[PDB]
Amino acid sequence: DIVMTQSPASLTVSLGQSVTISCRASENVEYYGTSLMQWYQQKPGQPPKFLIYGASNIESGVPARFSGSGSGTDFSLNIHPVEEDDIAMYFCQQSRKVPYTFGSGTKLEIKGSSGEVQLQESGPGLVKPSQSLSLTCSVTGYSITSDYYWNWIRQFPGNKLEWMAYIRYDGTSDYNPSLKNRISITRDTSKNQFFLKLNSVATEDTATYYCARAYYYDGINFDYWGQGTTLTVSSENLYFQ
Amino acid sequence: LVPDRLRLPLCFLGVFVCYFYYGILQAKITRGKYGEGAKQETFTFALTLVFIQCVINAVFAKILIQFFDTARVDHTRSWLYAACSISYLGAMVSSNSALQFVNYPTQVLGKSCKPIPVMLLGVTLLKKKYPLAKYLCVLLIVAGVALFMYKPVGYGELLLLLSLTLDGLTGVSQDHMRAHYQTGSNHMMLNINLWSTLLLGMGILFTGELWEFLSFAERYPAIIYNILLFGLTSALGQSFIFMTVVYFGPLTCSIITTTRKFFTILASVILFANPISPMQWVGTVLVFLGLGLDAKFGK
Ligand SMILES: Nc1ncnc2c1ncn2[C@@H]1O[C@H](COP(=O)(O)OP(=O)(O)NP(=O)(O)O)[C@@H](O)[C@H]1O
Repeated sequence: DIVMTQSPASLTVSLGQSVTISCRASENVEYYGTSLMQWYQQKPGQPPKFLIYGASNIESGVPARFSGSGSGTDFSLNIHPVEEDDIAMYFCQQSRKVPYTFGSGTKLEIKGSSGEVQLQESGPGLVKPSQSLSLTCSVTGYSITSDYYWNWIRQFPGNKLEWMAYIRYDGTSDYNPSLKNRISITRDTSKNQFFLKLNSVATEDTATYYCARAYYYDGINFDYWGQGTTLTVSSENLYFQ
Repeated sequence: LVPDRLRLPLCFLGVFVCYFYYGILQAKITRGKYGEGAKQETFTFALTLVFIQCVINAVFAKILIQFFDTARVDHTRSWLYAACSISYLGAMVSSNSALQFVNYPTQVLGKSCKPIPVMLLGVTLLKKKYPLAKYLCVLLIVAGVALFMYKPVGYGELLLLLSLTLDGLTGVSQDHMRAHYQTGSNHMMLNINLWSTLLLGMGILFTGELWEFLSFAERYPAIIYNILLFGLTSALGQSFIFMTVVYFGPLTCSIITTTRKFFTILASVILFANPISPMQWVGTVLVFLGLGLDAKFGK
């Protein structure tokens, strides 16, 4: 699978300066002259926010400050008039191959320091190893039978994102080939929910799970995100801590 | 899995080989003799032939998808396929219906000018950009092909212009689909052919084609045989047609499909040493020069 590398682990910049974050792919991510690249922004304790698709197209509603550039296996995201608002971790994602991958994430810090779709996830917070787990994402204000992809993603400690799987409104589902044997995604249109079931969860599975809504245009774009649900896999019952 | 360098040659060879037999069998079927004398009952159900060809191509595309290139979601919106299908069908209908109204540019300009509109439309709708060298190469290729094919109030000629415009719109739709939704060649072919099959089936439910062609075929079962082979000759021939357009674009597909006839005629003449007219030397030279400049020094 394509491996995304973000050269600057953490950038220290002053207000008003121009910042360039570099992301590189192990293989060419161009598909007939279009770069299948996306850039997202994640503030602390918040779901990632969709910024750019196609490596150059700014998402509607994003300020004009952000801009994307590059081609082939090298891309960059530029914010010339940076302010305090654009302080977050920036992730680069490739939609060239089915196992969509996110970059390690670049942290940007300052010196001296019914009208929409709502997603809500539920599930147990603590699970013993080797048990079976089932998370539920409930959609309100919209129907999961309309033209939108419904994806499950998980962020490990250290902010390393990983796209588990998704189910299209047609019922067609795609899985991460690594996890295809362990997880299963289902839906229930009557309650307007969709569930992700994991079998034999190990200690490695500890992460924060988001359920997101995405639309495919020059690559898959996780435009809307849920609030994320924490999952902790441990061999001891967390009490008085 | 094919080398990139040997990609375009493969598509050109495939289309050139397939469509020659396609045309031969289309002539053999449409002309026909069937009954004797007044019993001839000449074949007049062209729409039924197009419908059968479309369904055969759809079946072949489904076979290809199921057996090869599996595990790949379409990602393309259905309405785009519907739009492409309607544009294709309208262009084909208008082209077939302009025969009995134009004499001098009777397929001399109706075809051999296929690329220009597409290219122009791509410049206007999708705001694409090409170097002036590409413009000159396309114009030279068009002029050479048109001058090579020449054979020893303008009210009804609007139909040919409408056909060319619809072809350009179809090319624009295909380019948009391949650029944004990363649609595969087989998926595009299957969906477009399914939509065209639906449209044509709705069209021929009128007694003129279906309930007449059925009885006529019952009268002369032999035609079925040829029909079947013709369908196959389209499928392969269509496959490459829907592959190159994905790999190199509708403009390249149009150039290939419009210069295929000239290349075939030139090769046949060379093999048979037929005395091509001195004037046509100009057309072939222009086409060759345009292709050469397109490949290099202005590509
Ligand atoms: N963009 C395209 N999409 C779908 N099919 C295409 C496309 N371009 C070409 N084709 C096919 O390839 C053919 C190229 O033209 P041609 O082989 O001359 O057919 P035609 O319209 O019947 N002209 P002719 O055979 O001389 O009467 C079309 O008729 C289609 O069958």
